Amino acid sequence: GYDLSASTFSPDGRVFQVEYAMKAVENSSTAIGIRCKDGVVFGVEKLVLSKLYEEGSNKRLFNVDRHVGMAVAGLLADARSLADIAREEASNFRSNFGYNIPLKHLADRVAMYVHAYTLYSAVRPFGCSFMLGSYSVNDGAQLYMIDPSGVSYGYWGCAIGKARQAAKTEIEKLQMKEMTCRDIVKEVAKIIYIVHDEVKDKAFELELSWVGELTNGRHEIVPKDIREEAEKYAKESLK
Amino acid sequence: FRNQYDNDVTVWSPQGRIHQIEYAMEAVKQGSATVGLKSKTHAVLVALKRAQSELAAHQKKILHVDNHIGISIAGLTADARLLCNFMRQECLDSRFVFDRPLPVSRLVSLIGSKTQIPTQRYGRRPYGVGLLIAGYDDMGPHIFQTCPSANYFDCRAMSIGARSQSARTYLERHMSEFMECNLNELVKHGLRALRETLPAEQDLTTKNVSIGIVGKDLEFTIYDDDDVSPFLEGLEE
Amino acid sequence: SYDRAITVFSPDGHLFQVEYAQEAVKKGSTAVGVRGRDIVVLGVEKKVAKLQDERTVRKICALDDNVCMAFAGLTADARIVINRARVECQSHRLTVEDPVTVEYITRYIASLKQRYTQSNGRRPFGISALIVGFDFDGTPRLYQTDPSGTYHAWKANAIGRGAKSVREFLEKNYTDEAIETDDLTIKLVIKALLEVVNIELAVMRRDQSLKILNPEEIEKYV
Amino acid sequence: MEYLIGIQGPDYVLVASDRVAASNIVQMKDDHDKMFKMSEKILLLCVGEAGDTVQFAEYIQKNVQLYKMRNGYELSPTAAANFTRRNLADCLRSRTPYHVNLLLAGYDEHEGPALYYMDYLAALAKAPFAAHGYGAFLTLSILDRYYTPTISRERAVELLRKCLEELQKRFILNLPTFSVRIIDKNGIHDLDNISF
Amino acid sequence: SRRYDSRTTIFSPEGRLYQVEYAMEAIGHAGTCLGILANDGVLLAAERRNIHKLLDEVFFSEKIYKLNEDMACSVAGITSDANVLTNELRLIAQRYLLQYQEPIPCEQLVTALCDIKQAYTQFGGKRPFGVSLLYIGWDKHYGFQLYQSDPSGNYGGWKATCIGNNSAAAVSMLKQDYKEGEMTLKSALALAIKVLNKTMDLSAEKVEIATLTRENGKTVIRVLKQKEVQLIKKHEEE
Amino acid sequence: DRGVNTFSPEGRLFQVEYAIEAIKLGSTAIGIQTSEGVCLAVEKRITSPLMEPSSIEKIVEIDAHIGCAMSGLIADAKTLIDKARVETQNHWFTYNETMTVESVTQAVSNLALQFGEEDPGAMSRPFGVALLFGGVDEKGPQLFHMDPSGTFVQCDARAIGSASEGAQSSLQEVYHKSMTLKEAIKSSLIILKQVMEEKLNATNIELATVQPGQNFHMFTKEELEEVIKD
Amino acid sequence: RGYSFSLTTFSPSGKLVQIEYALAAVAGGAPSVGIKAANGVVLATEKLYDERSVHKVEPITKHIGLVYSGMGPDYRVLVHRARKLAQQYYLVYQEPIPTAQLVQRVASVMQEYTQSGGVRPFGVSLLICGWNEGRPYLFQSDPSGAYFAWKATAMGKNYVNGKTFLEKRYNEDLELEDAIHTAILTLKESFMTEDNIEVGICNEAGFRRLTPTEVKDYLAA
Amino acid sequence: TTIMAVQFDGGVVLGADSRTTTGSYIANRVTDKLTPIHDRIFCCRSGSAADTQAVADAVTYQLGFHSIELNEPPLVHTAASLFKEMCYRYREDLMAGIIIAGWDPQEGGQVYSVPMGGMMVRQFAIGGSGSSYIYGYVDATYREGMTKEECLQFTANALALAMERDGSSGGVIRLAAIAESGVERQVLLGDQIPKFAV
Amino acid sequence: GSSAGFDRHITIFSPEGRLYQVEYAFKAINQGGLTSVAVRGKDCAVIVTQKKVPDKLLDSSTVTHLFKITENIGCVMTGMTADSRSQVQRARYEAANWKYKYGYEIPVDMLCKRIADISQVYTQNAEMRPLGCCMILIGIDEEQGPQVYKCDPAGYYCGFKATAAGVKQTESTSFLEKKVTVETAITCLSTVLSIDFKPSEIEVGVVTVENPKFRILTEAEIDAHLVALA
Ligand SMILES: *[C@@H]1CC(=O)N(CC)C1=O
Ligand SMILES: *[C@@H]1CC(=O)N(CC)C1=O
Ligand SMILES: [Cl-]
Ligand SMILES: [Cl-]
Ligand SMILES: [Cl-]
Ligand SMILES: [Cl-]
Ligand SMILES: [Cl-]
Ligand SMILES: [Cl-]
Ligand SMILES: [Cl-]
Ligand SMILES: [Cl-]
Ligand SMILES: [Cl-]
Ligand SMILES: [Cl-]
Ligand SMILES: [Cl-]
Ligand SMILES: [Cl-]
Ligand SMILES: [Cl-]
Ligand SMILES: [Cl-]
Ligand SMILES: [K+]
Ligand SMILES: [K+]
Ligand SMILES: [Mg+2]
Ligand SMILES: [Mg+2]
Repeated sequence: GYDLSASTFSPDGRVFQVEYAMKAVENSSTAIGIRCKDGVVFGVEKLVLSKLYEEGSNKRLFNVDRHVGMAVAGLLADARSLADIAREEASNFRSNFGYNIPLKHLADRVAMYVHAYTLYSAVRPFGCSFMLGSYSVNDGAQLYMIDPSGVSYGYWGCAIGKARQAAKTEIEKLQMKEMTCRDIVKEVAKIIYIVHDEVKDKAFELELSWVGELTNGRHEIVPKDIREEAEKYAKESLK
Repeated sequence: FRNQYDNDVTVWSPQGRIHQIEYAMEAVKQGSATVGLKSKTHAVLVALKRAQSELAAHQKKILHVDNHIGISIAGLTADARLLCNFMRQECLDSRFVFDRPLPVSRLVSLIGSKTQIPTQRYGRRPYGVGLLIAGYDDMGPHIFQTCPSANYFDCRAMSIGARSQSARTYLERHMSEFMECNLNELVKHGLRALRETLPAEQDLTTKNVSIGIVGKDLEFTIYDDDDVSPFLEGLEE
Repeated sequence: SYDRAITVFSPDGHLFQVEYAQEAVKKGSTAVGVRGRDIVVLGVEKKVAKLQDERTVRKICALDDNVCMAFAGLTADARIVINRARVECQSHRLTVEDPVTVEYITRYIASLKQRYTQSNGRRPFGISALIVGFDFDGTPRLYQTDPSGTYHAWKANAIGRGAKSVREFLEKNYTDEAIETDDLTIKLVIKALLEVVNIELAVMRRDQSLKILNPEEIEKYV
Repeated sequence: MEYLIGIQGPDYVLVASDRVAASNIVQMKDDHDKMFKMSEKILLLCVGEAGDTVQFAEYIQKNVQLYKMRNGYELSPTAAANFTRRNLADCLRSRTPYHVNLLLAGYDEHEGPALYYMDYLAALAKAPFAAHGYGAFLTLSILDRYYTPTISRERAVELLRKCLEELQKRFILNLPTFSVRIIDKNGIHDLDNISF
Repeated sequence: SRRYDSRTTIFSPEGRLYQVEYAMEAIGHAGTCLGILANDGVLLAAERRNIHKLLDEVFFSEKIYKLNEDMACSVAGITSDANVLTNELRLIAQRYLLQYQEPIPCEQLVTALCDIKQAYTQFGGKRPFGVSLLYIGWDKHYGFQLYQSDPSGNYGGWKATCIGNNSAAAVSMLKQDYKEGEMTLKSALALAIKVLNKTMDLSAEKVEIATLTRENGKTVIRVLKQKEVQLIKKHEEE
Repeated sequence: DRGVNTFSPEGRLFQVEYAIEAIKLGSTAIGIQTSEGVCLAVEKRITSPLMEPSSIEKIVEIDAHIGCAMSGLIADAKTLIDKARVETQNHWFTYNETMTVESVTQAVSNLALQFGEEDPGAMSRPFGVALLFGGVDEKGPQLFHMDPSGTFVQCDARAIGSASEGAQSSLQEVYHKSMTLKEAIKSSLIILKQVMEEKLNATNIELATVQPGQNFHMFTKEELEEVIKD
Repeated sequence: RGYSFSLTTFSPSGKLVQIEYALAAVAGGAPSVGIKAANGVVLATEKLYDERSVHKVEPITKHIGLVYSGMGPDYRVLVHRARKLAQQYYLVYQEPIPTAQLVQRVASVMQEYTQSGGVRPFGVSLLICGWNEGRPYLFQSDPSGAYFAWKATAMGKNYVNGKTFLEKRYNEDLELEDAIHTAILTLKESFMTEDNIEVGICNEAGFRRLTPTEVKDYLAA
Repeated sequence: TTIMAVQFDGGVVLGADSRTTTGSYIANRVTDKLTPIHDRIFCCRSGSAADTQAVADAVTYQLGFHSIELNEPPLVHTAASLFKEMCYRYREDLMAGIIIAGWDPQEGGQVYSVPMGGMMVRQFAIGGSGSSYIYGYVDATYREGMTKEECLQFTANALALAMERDGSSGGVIRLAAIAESGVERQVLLGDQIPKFAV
Repeated sequence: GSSAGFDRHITIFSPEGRLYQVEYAFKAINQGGLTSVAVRGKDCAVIVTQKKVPDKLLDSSTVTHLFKITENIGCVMTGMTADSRSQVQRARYEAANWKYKYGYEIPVDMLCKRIADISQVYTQNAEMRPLGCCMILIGIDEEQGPQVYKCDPAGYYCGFKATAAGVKQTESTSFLEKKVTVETAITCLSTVLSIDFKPSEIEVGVVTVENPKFRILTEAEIDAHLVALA
């Protein structure tokens, strides 16, 4: 009975409420981020739960600043509120300091907010993990990932959700450092099609966004035509 | 193995679930069925209204929010009015400040942000209400669905409430022809879907059906009683 | 500050904290009220030591010049309610320039008690009160309040330990003959108390203010 | 302007006040009463700014009455005078000062008669006799001239009458009638109005 | 959190306040303390729970507190709670003197503190104060007075009473021996020793006696010196 | 222990469920809406002959055009009645018009579900009372029902309290749209008579009407005797 | 945010168990000794570490010092509060706070944590020494907020044995030099270098910790 | 007071007089009006000495903490922004005219004016009561592409001229050069101060 | 090892006067699976810690347990990562605020004391948990020379000649005791883990009397030490 409150340690020094929130992420479908030569690309396996939904419903890719994208897995309502926290943090930074928030600083700030929800019986931990991606000439490409505990690290490649371990195996095969975003979108599409459990979950939409030199440091959705080319490449690669 | 994990909205279960949110979602399933669908020009809400007895009026299900937005409700009536009031206020605020209607998708975002807050705070509870939102703006007609979980969905068509699963089945079967329907055909599609929720003996009447319509050149309007007769008249058994 | 919901509904529509407050009343000394023709009488059981100062521990208290009350239950809770009512009697004289009606102050006391059954961080008051006095037209009045905040007017009533027995006695004994004179009105109260019982008694007459009877005068009736 | 006067004798206090309520150039009331009964043996006489006078005096009144109901006995005149001063002094530097001048007259069973003078700044002084208003300027010297500590109630009334006649003669305002009251061991007694 | 809340301010199914009753249990295990009213004064007699040989004794008293010019008190229960309450009594007395420029009547001081204790039983969700107090005093209304208050915020006036250890046995002895309206201070003293003789299980180091009298229209509160506490020798003869 | 804002697995608020149960501890109240007006009738339920029947007030005036019958925990209702009275006067002040029966009912029901331990000292629980609002506005005579959940609805005829299920059956049999007010008064008195524990007389019931013609009228003892005679 | 209910409550037998459990933390602490001499007071306590980096014997003012048995971090809180209370007094009265006044105010803080919402009591007992009115003082303050004036006492592990040892070897006429000797011997009963004990003295010249050199000299006796 | 800052290729030069007056009494004749805010960021202070000292101390705190969090040398523009935010927010309570000048690896040598009212502009800049008298001089003398040595001379001359005419300016000339390699400070006193005939 | 009530869930005393929740916080430190070592000499103070990069997809430059608090104060964090970062931010805040208020750099002992005092609060207030982490601070003091300080979740703190934290704390303490600076720290950590490190497998931070500014060694700088020790 040591697992009811985030203000309670178990006898072996664990905080089970945080671990239980992480399980909610593990039950979500997979999102991946890959940092390449000149930017960052995001892809999401977005499960189609109903044919009644519009194509574009329940986006899991967000702009949190003009230069910052965010990819989420877990409880989507919690993720949306974290997107708002991040947006407010980027907004406030510009007001105070007079320039665009560095990605590392934004990650740190939002992570400390996430962490604050792991200490108290008064609130519960966020049931979401997310990736932040950015590009500028001065800072280059950066990709960070934050989990429900509030841990924040930078990555060359990252995956969150139920097929995370399987996604990483595929990502490790890439020499992403040498590749352009154009090549990476195809690889991201590919990896999502590989880790997709076709037997268990039917129907998914592929969601793609990027930020890099090619977008002039602006986080944008991957154009439809490029997205379709990536889908066709991923489909034919899978045989 | 569930007893101690299901009383507080701040308590995660070992399976990575929140039981209070799930229980709140049961509340909308207890509500009577409502259907929403859209064409390229109109968004329509259709709702079944309960009455406890013959001498009682049928409970309202469709509410005006702004000239361009209306809602249908399923679940706790009190939560529905609390949310309706918030929505009305947001629309007023937008027109006051910007002198233009609040885009429908922006309002839904505001709802999701608002309804998420009590899901993370001790001693608070989720909103036990689901909404179908019909709107028209610069991006055309819209049907949104909001959940006690504070999640929201952009829909081609949707149904929530009791026995709504069979309304959803109808909608999927016919949704390929919704976009090209005129208003009359679109409402009939909504009525047919809602009729699927009824027991085999029960029928749509002017007492139990409520219709809301918003479109390109029509402000959100609610049709009740004698006003729903034109829509029912051309329906095949 | 402390915001726990203390008084809550239980499965049969019961408010347990209020019912428990009513149990605290039953542990209290018996108090009897009788409304006469031109008199109102309160009588209370006193359980007392020989070494005790009688003046300090009284269960009959004046709220205003024209209103007094008796109580049964938690004596500390009673002191709080009495002093709240005393403040309210003065606020009324201030704002309306008239003395309070017996009904007005009853209504006030009752709504105070009701609030403590629906407020966070508080338990209900564990007292019932009998409130007596006269109105402007010289009509005698007797009201009862209880922890739930319900109030009613009575011809005669009892509260506290063995209130049910005393009530059943008064039902059979409250007639025109019993309240025909002032002596028989006081007697009926003493008889009502002697049914479960060392007694304190007070009388209030039309525009004459509260008069507490001497132990020698009470010994004459017993 | 409003006039107040008090005269303390051996076992009584005599008090009087004008009965005019003025507004601009007119008398609006000629039977005004400026005396407030605090308890059975205490009178508070209050003059000054409109609104402030009745608000303050009635506040003290209800509080003195509440004390009696809570405790079963009354405030002594001295306790009531200090209570009054505390309240007025506390409000002096607040958002709600009261521009009132007061006499408090009372009889205590153990202390005998008492008369207290208080100005709007809330300075309190015990006096054998005192007066408020512009009328005080014309009457205080008559009191100084004729008063003795052993003055009888009969003489006090005639000495009051001398002061009031001086106002008729010499004072520029029309003050034709006065409330007169006396406090002793038997409580507050209404005497006849002194009229011109 | 509703899980960890012990709910100190609720009714039991019988209409009882458990915390109040458990507090009164604590008091019954505290040092014996009794007060006796007489025609020419009041006294407090307390059992010292100090008792250790290596204690320093820096104050004029250990269990008897002066409250104002005309009042003292003694306590049974949690010592630390008593310190909070006695400080508060001094504040109330001073607040009254500021306002009225006369000393607070004894009953008014008792009522004011009891209102604080009552509040702790009704709201705030805190534990009550585990203190019973005996108050002695003189005022111009009722002269010499003795009061007792308990954790619920109930009080009463007494001609003689006892709180703390073996108080039931003490109250029995008082009923037998106390001559109502005929007690002097010298005979009250005698009765106090006699009562403490039976209830305590007597030395001058083990007791503390304070008297309150009137001299030249002024209240005198004095704690008897060890030499005067001659009173133990005067009893053993009887 | 659980919080006041806990959902059951069936998606119901426990406290609201329990508050609705408390209505069944209440005495029977009846309302009938006709084209000639609305009538309200309530069982007083005298518990002792020593109690003054006139001190039991279960029909109250909200405004000149609106009455209110209550059932359940009567002490809870007083604060709801005050809110209704104040709100009608607030509406008059601002708009210089009478507030509709529906609008009054709506305003009172806004209070419901506004409970919870999150200040400080706000409502800790729902109100354990049901209300019948009967009055006349520009839409004609109207009767509304509101329960502890804050749900309100227009009713042709409604019974609340312990014997409401049986009384509602009787109402559905006797009620018709063209029914006069005098019939409605007699109908509800006949129904109250059969569902009451005590024998119906002129002292143990209350009756009030609101008509397009005249203001809220509480029936006097003599007026009740006339209606019973039949 | 914070809990508003007490975590210390009365048990059916009238006990406050949290306070008793707090005293169990004290009794499990390292031993401390206080001895009031005729012309001073001495406080003594048992302690890769840098022993000079943290101290158990601590000045509050120029004339008041303190030591503890129990939980070190809880002690630091009370040290900070005591220092603060002493300054608040000085600002008003422009006079060093009497030892007894300091003890009373600190004990009052300790009482708060037995009643206030969402907190546990302190798991420390204090020994406070001071010099004012040309007279030495020694006080103890327990987790409940109760305080006692002692001629000599011990707290922590083996305090029961320490107290009877002192009862045998302490007289009132003993001066400060001798009091230090007997205080060290009291710790020696349940134990030694000048690095593992701390000693503070208090006389007319005020309160100071004995230097490691000074302690080394007393150990030579 | 006269304050001034000039950008060159690879850094900035700052300068100020040293006179602090109460009315027409010189309370401090050797004031230091060039305050370091970070390793390579300075501000020149004019207006209320209370206000500019308080604002400078506050910004130093803010920029120092910010710099640790980011683990990088701060931008001059960031320092200027922090001054602007405070000077604008409390414009009704402040009497402060600031010049912010320094070097960062991103933008090099930069000069920002934050005048009374709390607007912010990149510019060379002059401020203080004494600056009125040298507007014509600086407008006539300034040349694009000046070396560091020329900027020092330009600043020394301009300040000297202002110091002669403005009773509220005078004393010594404090100069600072800021570049990648660091900060170089010097004082011109007596004969070292440029002289012009009457 | 007895228990009563909620003494294992919140920081109240157990029957023997223990705080179980505090003890569990020490267990939490070991969940990281890392060990850190700090040693001071006359000339410098050094911190060495393990750097485990299991993934490869991690940007290893962002994987660190060494933190600059001020220019002149560095620290190593052992335990829960997010808890650690939070305590680092607080230390940075306290240090910046000290400089602002007092006009000189915070002493290492004072910063450590402050963090420890903050941690004490979490051991006394029931509503939050202690942080499952451990902080070791290094810096040069003007008078005392190089300093090494450590504070724990219990709110204890101390200065050391040398110390360790994490999984092999006890084994490291044994090693360091037997020895009584950069070479010592690396050797100690290599012995208790039985590894023998690559330059990428450890992190090293230094402050010296000649160079007070906290410095993190590069991979090449670490290698020159590992090659010399070989
Ligand atoms: C949210 C999504 C869903 O299926 N429901 C029930 C109809 C919601 O309210
Ligand atoms: C902190 C570290 C140390 O050596 N001490 C004394 C034993 C502390 O309390
Ligand atoms: Cl959902
Ligand atoms: Cl549904
Ligand atoms: Cl009146
Ligand atoms: Cl009863
Ligand atoms: Cl005093
Ligand atoms: Cl019902
Ligand atoms: Cl709480
Ligand atoms: Cl400190
Ligand atoms: Cl020292
Ligand atoms: Cl700073
Ligand atoms: Cl300017
Ligand atoms: Cl300027
Ligand atoms: Cl200037
Ligand atoms: Cl100069
Ligand atoms: K000059
Ligand atoms: K804690
Ligand atoms: Mg005014
Ligand atoms: Mg200024």
